[PDB]
Amino acid sequence: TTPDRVHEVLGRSMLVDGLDIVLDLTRSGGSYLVDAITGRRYLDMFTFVASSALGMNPPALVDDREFHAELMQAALNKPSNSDVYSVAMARFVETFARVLGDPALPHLFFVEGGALAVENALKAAFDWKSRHNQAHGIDPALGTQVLHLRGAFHGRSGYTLSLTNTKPTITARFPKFDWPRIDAPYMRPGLDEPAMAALEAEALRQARAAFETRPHDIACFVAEPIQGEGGDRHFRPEFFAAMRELCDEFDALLIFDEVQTGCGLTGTAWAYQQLDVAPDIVAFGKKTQVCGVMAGRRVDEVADNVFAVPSRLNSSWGGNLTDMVRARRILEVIEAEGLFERAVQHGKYLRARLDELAADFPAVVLDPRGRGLMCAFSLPTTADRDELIRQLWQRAVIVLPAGADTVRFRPPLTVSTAEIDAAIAAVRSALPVVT
Amino acid sequence: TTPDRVHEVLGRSMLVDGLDIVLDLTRSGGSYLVDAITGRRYLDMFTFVASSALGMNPPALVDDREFHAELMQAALNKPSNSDVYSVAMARFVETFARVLGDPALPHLFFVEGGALAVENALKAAFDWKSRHNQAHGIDPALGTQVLHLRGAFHGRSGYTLSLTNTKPTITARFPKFDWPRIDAPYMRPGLDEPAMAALEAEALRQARAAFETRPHDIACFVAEPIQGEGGDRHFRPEFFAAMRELCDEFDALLIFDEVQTGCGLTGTAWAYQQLDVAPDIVAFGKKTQVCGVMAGRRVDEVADNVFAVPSRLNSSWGGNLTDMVRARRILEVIEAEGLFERAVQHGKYLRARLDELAADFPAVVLDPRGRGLMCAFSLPTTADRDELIRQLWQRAVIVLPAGADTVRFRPPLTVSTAEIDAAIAAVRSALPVVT
Ligand SMILES: *Cc1c(COP(=O)(O)O)cnc(C)c1O
Ligand SMILES: *Cc1c(COP(=O)(O)O)cnc(C)c1O
Repeated sequence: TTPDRVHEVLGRSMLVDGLDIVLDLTRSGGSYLVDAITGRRYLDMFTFVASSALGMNPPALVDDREFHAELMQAALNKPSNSDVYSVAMARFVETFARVLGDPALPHLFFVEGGALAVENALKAAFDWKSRHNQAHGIDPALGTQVLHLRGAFHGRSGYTLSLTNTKPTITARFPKFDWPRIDAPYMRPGLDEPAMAALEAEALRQARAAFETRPHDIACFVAEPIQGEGGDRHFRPEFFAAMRELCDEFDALLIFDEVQTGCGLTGTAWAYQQLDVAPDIVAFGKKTQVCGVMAGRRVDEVADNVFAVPSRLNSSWGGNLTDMVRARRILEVIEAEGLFERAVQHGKYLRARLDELAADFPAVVLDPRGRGLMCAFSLPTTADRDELIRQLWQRAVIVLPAGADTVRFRPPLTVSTAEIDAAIAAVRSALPVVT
Repeated sequence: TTPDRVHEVLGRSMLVDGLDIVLDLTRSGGSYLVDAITGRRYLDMFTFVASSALGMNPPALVDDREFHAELMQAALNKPSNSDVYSVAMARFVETFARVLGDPALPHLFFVEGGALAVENALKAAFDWKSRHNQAHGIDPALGTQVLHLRGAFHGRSGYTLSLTNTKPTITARFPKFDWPRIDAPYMRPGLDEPAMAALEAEALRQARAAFETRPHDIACFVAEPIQGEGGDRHFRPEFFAAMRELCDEFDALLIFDEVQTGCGLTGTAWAYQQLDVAPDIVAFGKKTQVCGVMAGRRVDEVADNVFAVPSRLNSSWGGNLTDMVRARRILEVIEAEGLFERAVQHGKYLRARLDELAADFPAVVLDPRGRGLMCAFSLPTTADRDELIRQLWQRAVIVLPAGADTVRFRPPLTVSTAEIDAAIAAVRSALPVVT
């Protein structure tokens, strides 16, 4: 099978709606994807839907002969880490705890897939609430509902389909639980402090109303600290702090879905660290390669919780050992090279350029925004947005759409300022064409 | 981190309830796991919960220098196969279709994880039923329920938690849909043809009753062709053939969950091929490394089904590329070495030995059964069963429990008759001790 036959071969078995290239696995490197058909290089602001921290074939992994041996060792087989432990696994878990750990959240659980990471956070919360109810004389059949936001994306699995509400295509015709959903009071341009406070107070009102009309039945509140797929919607720290207080008042856990924001993209290990809100459970994935949850805070108040009792949470594999070994090495690079700090500084650079774009194209480049390297801007209509992405593609720059009118940037943590300049130059070239 | 410190390090972050060994990734081979602490060798009848087809470090993979290069290439990174295609991916898909494909089921979809494979089969069915309803003047809000069996195990995710019913520990305190569940008419010892027919007719009655009391609302019937976790319960081909007819009468899809039975364990690619029943959708995983579904038959009658319309099914990664590359090579070994046929012959050998065990220990070794290499027997009580497993462990043989009183054998497809003899000898030694 040859690069030029890839789309034909796949097309016999599956819907083939992806990018028009064939990935060269060997010649791709850093912030560049190589099309194996033409040899053309593509500037990567997409990073496998934000799942690549270092970009392709990072030198620290490719040149490391000892790591090669460890990776091969892991890659040849696929143990069930659920019941069979290894040195390779233990090294990963200890470096995860060191680099990404929170002392308040000591319980770690790993699984393949971001939606299932979120599901395990939910299951922890369902169990916690039922048992907390039981211990205080409340019916243990209560504690089965999930408070969540409009415009949320938490995945495409049985429980997360009841939470995700972006494109109808994702959720239509699939059975859902009737769980309480509230307005998302995200920052928008031309809203001052009092205006934002009023917006938040209304979501808070709706949240409080949900807790009071469904007594002892809401197990948790789940949120993205910054909504990704819904359109890079950012929230003030004040909103989540108010939600944190309200969750505690009604004995509900706070879960942050950091599958997209996590592992250094915003400039810290986790976006929540910048919002000064302490969650009870964090779900992670994408850049971490292996997915899962970190849990603690109020979780430990229920002694027979899901992390203390055998066989409550499980999967056959307990995550992919190859992913663990690769992630261990990635985390070591992040720590050794100070990549979180690099994300803060280069994020400030990218944001500044998007502000300049807004100044030069004020009716077209709307609402430039970001935290660290997680940046975006919007266009007047979805047609403009879709056209801009096509024009960037022709110029060999890969970016992703979000929501109705957003273009999002997801560069690797190792992106250089020259590479950011190249992406901005491509946007400047394309804009007169779309107008 | 040293082998003797593995359990200590992991114990700081997670519940450590697995096997008492530390896996030596390099020295393990074939039907033997090596404990890195002692160097003791363990006879493997467990195969990472039936997910390993060839056992550890098979020579055809370890000695193949070209494959090493391909595997390393895939292992260094983790592309989103959902939107970025590669030669490595296309080679996998084409060899999967060749070795495991069914001409009636041309639609292939891949995902990480067995439960999510089953969930995607369900989602295909929900969409199919709603749209089939709509096209025949029936309310498209109908078609949201799943007919399933008692003692079923389909996973631990949002939708499969509503199906799985083995140990209460797996499902307790998690929100479920109220879906119709019927008795499982599995073969048991000392039941003749008429007795079995009577048992099946009763399950059939219950199935028919479910279809009639929930009109147009049952999207599919899902089953394991042989129930694994529930206790290796086998069904006559007559039962599923009757279910096949009944599904067609009420316009519902038939889904086989072949995550445990699949990829050659029973002697054919899929267990369903031996039962002479044609499903509409098959979910697969474990031995396949990448998980997913094959779909066709009645699925294609709805033109805008989930395999024809973009973005209805998805995950970020679209399965693990390292898993695909390893699976491609495994499938090539299976095909080149005739491993399906090897499973039939060695399965007959194993079964014969378990019959001899039943003859020598008639009050203790109960209900010897199996299809190909998927074999089991039961003990009088769960205490006897648990003790037998402890006694086998002391003798360095790894087997798994199932249900209340079953011991299951899950050898690799490459198991030799001498290795089967060794496992049987260990059982013979242990039995007088348990009695
Ligand atoms: C994409 C993502 C998920 C789902 O992860 P998958 O691996 O595709 O299942 C969940 N939450 C957020 C915020 C995500 O970005
Ligand atoms: C174990 C298994 C699954 C679940 O697979 P996971 O990878 O653990 O999610 C589903 N169905 C059957 C029959 C299984 O054996």
